[PDB]
Amino acid sequence: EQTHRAIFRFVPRHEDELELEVDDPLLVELQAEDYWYEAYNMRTGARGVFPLYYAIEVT
Amino acid sequence: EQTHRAIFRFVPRHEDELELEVDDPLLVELQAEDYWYEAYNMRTGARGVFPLYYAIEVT
Repeated sequence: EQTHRAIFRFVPRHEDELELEVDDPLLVELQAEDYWYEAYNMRTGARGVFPLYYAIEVT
Repeated sequence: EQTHRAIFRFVPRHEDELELEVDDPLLVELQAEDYWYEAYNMRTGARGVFPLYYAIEVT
């Protein structure tokens, strides 16, 4: 189920990054490593990393 | 003359990235490209890109 939500537009520049649109639903299985999250984007079905401060926890 | 200030810690994972600490003063000369800024970090003297929402504009 959805763990996080994207809060800022993120356009990948690098080959391991996950594209985000504001309010995109995210599934984060693991703890952040060195201020990056690894996520499955539930709108786009893509997987990848994004910066720690671009998503919040959902309740 | 400083144009922006970092408000969140940004730990590079990629070779072209700029390391930010909270409060670093930044010189942004160029237009953002796909919501990344290119900057000179006035604390460290380092250059590179970081995601646009990690900094505020200073007047």
